[PDB]
Amino acid sequence: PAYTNSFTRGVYYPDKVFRSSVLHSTQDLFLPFFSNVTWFHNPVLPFNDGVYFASTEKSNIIRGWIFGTTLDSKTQSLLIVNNATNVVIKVCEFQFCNDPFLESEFRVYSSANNCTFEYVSQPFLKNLREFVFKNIDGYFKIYSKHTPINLVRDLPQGFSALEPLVDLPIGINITRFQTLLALHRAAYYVGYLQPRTFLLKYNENGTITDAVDCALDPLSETKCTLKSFTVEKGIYQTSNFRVQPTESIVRFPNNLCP
Amino acid sequence: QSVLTQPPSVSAAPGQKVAISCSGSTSNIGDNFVSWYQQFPGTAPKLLLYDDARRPSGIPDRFSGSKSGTSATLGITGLQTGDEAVYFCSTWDNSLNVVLFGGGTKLTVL
Amino acid sequence: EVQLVESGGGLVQPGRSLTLSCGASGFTFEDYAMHWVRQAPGKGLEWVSGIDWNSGVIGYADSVKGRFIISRDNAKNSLYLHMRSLTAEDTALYYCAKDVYSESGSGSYYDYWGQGTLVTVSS
Amino acid sequence: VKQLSSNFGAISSVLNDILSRLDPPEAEVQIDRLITGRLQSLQTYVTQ
Amino acid sequence: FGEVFNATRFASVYAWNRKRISNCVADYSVLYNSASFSTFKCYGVSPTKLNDLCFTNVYADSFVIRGDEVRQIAPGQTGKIADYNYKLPDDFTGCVIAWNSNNLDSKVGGNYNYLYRLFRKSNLKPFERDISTEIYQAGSTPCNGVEGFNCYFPLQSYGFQPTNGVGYQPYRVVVLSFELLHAPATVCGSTNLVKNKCVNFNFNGLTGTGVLTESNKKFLPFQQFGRDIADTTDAVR
Ligand SMILES: *[C@@H]1O[C@H](CO)[C@@H](O)[C@H](O)[C@H]1NC(C)=O
Ligand SMILES: *[C@@H]1O[C@H](CO)[C@@H](O)[C@H](O)[C@H]1NC(C)=O
Ligand SMILES: *[C@@H]1O[C@H](CO)[C@@H](O)[C@H](O)[C@H]1NC(C)=O
Ligand SMILES: *[C@@H]1O[C@H](CO)[C@@H](O)[C@H](O)[C@H]1NC(C)=O
Repeated sequence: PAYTNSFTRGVYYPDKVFRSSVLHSTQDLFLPFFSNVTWFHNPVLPFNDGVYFASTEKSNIIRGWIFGTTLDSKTQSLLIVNNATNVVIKVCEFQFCNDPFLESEFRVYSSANNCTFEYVSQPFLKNLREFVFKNIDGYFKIYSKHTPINLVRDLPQGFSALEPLVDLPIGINITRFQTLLALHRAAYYVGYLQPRTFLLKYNENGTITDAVDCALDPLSETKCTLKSFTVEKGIYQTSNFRVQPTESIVRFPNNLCP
Repeated sequence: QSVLTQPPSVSAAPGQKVAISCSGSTSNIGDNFVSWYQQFPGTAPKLLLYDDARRPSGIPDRFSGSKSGTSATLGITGLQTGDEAVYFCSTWDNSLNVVLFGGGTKLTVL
Repeated sequence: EVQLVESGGGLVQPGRSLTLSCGASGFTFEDYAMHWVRQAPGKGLEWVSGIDWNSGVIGYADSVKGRFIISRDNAKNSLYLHMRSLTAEDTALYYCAKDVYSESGSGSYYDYWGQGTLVTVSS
Repeated sequence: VKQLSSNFGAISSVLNDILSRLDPPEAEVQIDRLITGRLQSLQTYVTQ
Repeated sequence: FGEVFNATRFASVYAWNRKRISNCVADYSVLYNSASFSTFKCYGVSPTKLNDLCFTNVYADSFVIRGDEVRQIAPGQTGKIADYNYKLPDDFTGCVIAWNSNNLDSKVGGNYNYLYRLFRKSNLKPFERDISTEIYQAGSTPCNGVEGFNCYFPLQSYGFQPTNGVGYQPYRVVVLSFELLHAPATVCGSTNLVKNKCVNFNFNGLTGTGVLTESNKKFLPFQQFGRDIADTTDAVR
């Protein structure tokens, strides 16, 4: 449904470490370069180990997300809501409605039991808003960046690194995903993270200014093996090529006991 | 056991100020502020005054009154038709260790 | 908005027992203390029982002491009053009361009142 | 330098953590594995 | 924890409730150095160990138990009150705190505030709140009236007069339950800084030996420590 191309977007800061003028190669769940991102403009999407959620301008409509294995009172579900003033995160057992949105609010669920977490902070969200949600070993993480953009027909061709915001120790399973809107009496792209190897470039101030994905094409893999961004003329041995077994046959020779 | 004392019934014409008096022992009214409840007949009681003069959201500014000593006074101004109700003053007693509820005053308009 | 559902109130014989259940919605049940108030028709309001955040019994009306038991479950968001040795004096309308102060020691007022259920005690 | 952060078979690549959370009878084998790995790496460096 | 300890009223043993403690630091050491509690027993837990090592999902249980029958409410111990009111798992990793409540929980008139279940059909499972309002029936003797065949009523008011003996006098006892769970959050409980000297340092998870000097490198507000080529830490915030 109206797929688009993510031109080198969705690169976040893998760790809280200062590196200056160091080309470091990290192995982590990143969004592959030049991939297909669905252009929605509210289905229940799968999580699949991560999501690169964005927003064209959103004109203050995109106002939260819902995370839950079952979206019912049977199991706990995570809930991030923006009330236009503060971010509100709850992990209570909610019975989420089929069409939750946002004056008409509080209709998103009916039952709120077995509350385990509560958190209020400054609000997360013309204007390009980007987000990465990931759940590694029960520590739910949220990265973001809010850069002003024009020509907002589709994702721009530029590089911008996502500084971490919050590291929630929720510890629950996350398998389904759906955003929230503010119905009144404008689009959000979605990408998916996969295990990839990058070659991050840090400047003198510790900000990532460029990166190359070490699976996109042979030139990028060559840059990653050399650990550089410029490669001189020559022939470089990059990887290995091995054919894989297919069928695993077993053969034995053709006097049963009475 | 101390009992909060209220006049049985009060009748006033619309636009006439209404004074309701709650009488209590020093241990009950003196320690904690009285709370006034306006109950329309056949309906569940609704809090009218919290902590004496202070009014909870949804209570008209014309409702007023001041508690002096062991006596709590409720003052109603700009009285209108349909404001008729039974008023109860409630103050917990430290000495009795039980909540005390007033007999009630029957406000009405003819 | 806080809604206080009322149930378990019905005509009962004098030498019998009856349990009253209050349903709490629109607010955290554990955070706010819950109280029982009864009012017989044509009579002034009478406080019956009180409980707090820790579910410790604040007390009982002297007339109902030793015949009435109060208990609440924070997880179920519900409070139950057990009445024994019911009498004609006991017959009244029991309204759930929501108390802003958990200790209820001072400056404690009832933010919301339940619609109430009618206990009738007769032979 | 960069081959000082390799397990070589031990539970951890740092001596302090192994010494802290293991019984001295039991950390002996892990320390010995690290000794062997680091000695082999330094021998290869010196030889080349 | 102090607010729970300084509660105006304590829950009855039949109405005992579990209070969840999480998302806040807990100073276990303050309880010991206070020494304001008549009794304090740590089963499977050492006071120094509790400070250094912590378990998530701390649970606080509040109930009033006579000093004489306080012993019955122990892990691996069976008592009339323990069997039908509060049950503790034998493999309990928790500390129980008991102090006299005669000053406020004892009344000359007497208190119907505290009640106990004398009779129950079966012994309660560990950490099971008792909820059996109905009188003994068993279909052998069933009716609102009391046959007297071991029927009566399970709940009886406790008597706590000042004249009563110290064992009879009410004691406030809280049970703390410590368990290890999958959820990452844990409730766990700091010298000065010496610059231009060889010292051992223990920054927040980063340990090593070296000389600390004020730096010109400015980190991004989310970056804790710095590194360099070959990945040897050479900066810290
Ligand atoms: C995106 O999808 C189109 C068809 O839906 C496909 O032709 C294209 O190769 C896809 N892009 C990538 C990077 O796989
Ligand atoms: C509440 O959640 C905890 C942990 O998820 C679980 O052990 C407990 O049984 C739940 N209780 C209810 C009433 O849902
Ligand atoms: C996630 O789902 C798996 C699959 O059954 C289950 O084993 C695990 O306990 C779940 N984790 C949580 C935190 O619910
Ligand atoms: C790095 O920091 C300097 C500090 O003056 C500032 O100009 C800017 O943020 C960055 N400059 C360059 C050249 O990277």
